Amino acid sequence: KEFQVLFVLTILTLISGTIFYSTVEGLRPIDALYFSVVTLTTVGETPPPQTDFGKIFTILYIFIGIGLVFGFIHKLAVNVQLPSILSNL
Amino acid sequence: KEFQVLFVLTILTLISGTIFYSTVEGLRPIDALYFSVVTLTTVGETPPPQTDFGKIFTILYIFIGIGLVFGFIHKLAVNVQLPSILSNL
Amino acid sequence: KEFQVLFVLTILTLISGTIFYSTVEGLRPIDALYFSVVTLTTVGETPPPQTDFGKIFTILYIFIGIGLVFGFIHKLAVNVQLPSILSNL
Amino acid sequence: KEFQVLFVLTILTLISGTIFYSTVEGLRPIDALYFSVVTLTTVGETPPPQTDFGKIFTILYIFIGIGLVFGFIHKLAVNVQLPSILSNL
Amino acid sequence: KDKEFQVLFVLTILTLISGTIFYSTVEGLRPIDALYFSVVTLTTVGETPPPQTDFGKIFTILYIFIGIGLVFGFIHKLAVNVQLPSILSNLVPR
Amino acid sequence: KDKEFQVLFVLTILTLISGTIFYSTVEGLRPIDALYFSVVTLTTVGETPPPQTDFGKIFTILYIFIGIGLVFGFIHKLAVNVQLPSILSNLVPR
Amino acid sequence: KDKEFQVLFVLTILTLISGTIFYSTVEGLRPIDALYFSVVTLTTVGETPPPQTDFGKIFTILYIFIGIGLVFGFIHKLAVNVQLPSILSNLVPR
Amino acid sequence: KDKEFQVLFVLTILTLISGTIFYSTVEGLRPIDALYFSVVTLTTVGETPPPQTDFGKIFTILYIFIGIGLVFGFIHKLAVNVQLPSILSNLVPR
Repeated sequence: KEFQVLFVLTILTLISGTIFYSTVEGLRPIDALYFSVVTLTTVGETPPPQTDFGKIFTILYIFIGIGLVFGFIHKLAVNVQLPSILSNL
Repeated sequence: KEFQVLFVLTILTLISGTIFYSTVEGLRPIDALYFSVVTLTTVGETPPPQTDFGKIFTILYIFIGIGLVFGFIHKLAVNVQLPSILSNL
Repeated sequence: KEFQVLFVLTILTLISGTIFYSTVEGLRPIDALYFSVVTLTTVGETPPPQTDFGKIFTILYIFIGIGLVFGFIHKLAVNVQLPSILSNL
Repeated sequence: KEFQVLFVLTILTLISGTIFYSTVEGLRPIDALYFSVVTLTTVGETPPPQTDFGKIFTILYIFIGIGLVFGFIHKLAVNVQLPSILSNL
Repeated sequence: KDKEFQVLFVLTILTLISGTIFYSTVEGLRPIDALYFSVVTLTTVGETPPPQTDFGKIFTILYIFIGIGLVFGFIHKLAVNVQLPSILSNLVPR
Repeated sequence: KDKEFQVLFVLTILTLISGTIFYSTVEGLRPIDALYFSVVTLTTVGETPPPQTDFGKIFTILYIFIGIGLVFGFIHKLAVNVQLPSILSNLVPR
Repeated sequence: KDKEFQVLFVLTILTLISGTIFYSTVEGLRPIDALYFSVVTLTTVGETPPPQTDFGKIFTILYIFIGIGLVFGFIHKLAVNVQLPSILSNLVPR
Repeated sequence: KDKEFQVLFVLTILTLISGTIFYSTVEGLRPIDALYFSVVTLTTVGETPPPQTDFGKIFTILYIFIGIGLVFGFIHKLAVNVQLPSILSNLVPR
């Protein structure tokens, strides 16, 4: 249930960026999904937003979304991917 | 009070970068606010500073500011956004 | 054995990206190895993938791979590089 | 002594990148210092290395250096910058 | 954060109040001694004799499992969120 | 997560069952008292006399080292994964 | 870091000194026994009888809640910041 | 990691051996009882009487402060690095 909710809370957040950048920044959804994924995960290998609105949202989106996104990657890591290898080794 | 202070310490830090880059690098404040936000959060999807002074400051600003910035995102996450969803689920 | 496995799990993951980007994105292996290394570590100082397939994979690769990659850097840090300096100081 | 050593271990590491990129990549030291600082801290707002040698080193440098660099920012944060504000509030 | 120290505090008092009612009725302790038996049992000090009735024995087992984690939770929150900061302010030069 | 609380729970019962069989046979305790001696020894309360036989003494040393970590593991998982959330839901206004 | 081990150390001594004064006056213990009762009560060992006066009982409850967290804080800082490094240096080949 | 469990293990045995020598000489305990007094005092169980000599009392105070942190360090490393993985492998279907 914890991995379920972190997973849902993440998808929704990603869905929200995707709708946002693909409307406001004019990205195709796949590129907007990617800009959301690499921004929240802090990879950051894209150019920055071009509209001021996309800039203000990216700031709010990063503060709100990073903690949830990293929360999932953490619970994903230690509660789903690890045991698999760990019991197996 | 802890979420208050981390929040203030953050705003001030952001305000300090914003004043800095919008003066020294010639950015408009909104872009300077963004360069500060994506640099401290380690997203990093902008070009680097262009002046040597902006470069020296970005190094000091990253060391000083990252720990405070990530401190807020953490307390924000676990003490304000989580309970909301957690009590609700 | 823990530092061994985290090390192997990492190499394999890196090997998987390297095969991927050097085939799908057309990178030479050394550049594909680098795109995998700087993406999983969240440095992110390259352009983004150019194919949609490379984009979808980079999203999955980041979620799966970041937790393992940061796990290794952590165990590397505290169990191999630290003691060396710490016993020595 | 702990904040001293983490501080020294960091400077040395930065000094090592700076010598490296300013020789191998042809950067002026100030830009090489910056590429080292934003790469180890995972900001990553520069282009990637241009030589294959600079690429291989950046991979090794990131694995070795990130754990030490983040160790300092952490001890800096919680043992030097925090108390200052915390005792004061 | 304080609401947290408040509830842990209340949850503790209640638990202690429960033991006190229990041992002072079932074991025949005076409340002050029953309060003490609850406090030194949950905190794991344990410098009293054990319960004498089988009912007091069964309850002490359940009481220890349920109560130890709450009790030690309060001592910890007490420690870091009320005594520490106070120590910190008390050590400031003025 | 629950499977975790299940196993810690089982591992604990078994351990307690082992002590109970042990002290009630070797020390001559009635099972209820042997269950209690195991519970207050592993939880470190310790409000009983010590074992009387040398065999009960050797076993209590090994039993404490092996069992304390499991027992305290269950009290912790119990605490944060079963009592806490319940406390949290119980404090929701409806 | 050391200043931290210094203060935790002082805070502890003071606390112990307080109990010692207390039990040796109110309970009629000789100071050495009162020092011991404070040390084994705060550390949760608890291999003494309980207090005999109601005043000693009330104080032991408050003393345990206030003192356990500090005492266990010192044992922890002692452990990782003074005994460990020493263990580490002691295990270096020369 | 194992070297860590090895040393914690050795450090513990030595400490126990020290108490055992001590109480069996100074307190007049037989070694098996002195081993037990050391084990239940460091682990904070504490289901024995206290020391009878003032020297045994002073040593038990120092012994508790120095030893508790090491002893609890071993029980923890024992727990997560030797018993847990074993539990984990033991619960694998084959």
